[PDB]
Amino acid sequence: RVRGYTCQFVDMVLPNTALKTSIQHVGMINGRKLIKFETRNEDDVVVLTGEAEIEQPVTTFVFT
Amino acid sequence: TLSELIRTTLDAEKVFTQGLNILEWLENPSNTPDKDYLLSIPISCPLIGVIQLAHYVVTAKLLG
Repeated sequence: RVRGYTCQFVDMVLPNTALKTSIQHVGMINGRKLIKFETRNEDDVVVLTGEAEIEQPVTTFVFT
Repeated sequence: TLSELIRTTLDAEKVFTQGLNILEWLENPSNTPDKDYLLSIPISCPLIGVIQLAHYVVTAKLLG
């Protein structure tokens, strides 16, 4: 289902760090979901942003 | 002996990503791995055995 994944690198990441990634469904493009994510460390500093184009599940429209 | 068993066994180091230096994990709590990966079975099973053996020790030693 995942069709297109990009990833912006803001700041660097040490070993043994606790990353806090928030995931948001923000939009559509002709039946593909726009995921926008944002990853922070312990110090609440922006580390990762990016976009993800994800397919709808296999769909059948049936008209009454 | 487990650090030994990592290199002794063909493909252990990739299963054991975050090592097994349990000395540093206890003596300095900041270096400790996550609570999601410790519960994974290849690293959980033997460490739970260790705890049982440990309880046997602290029994036997205080009795003399």
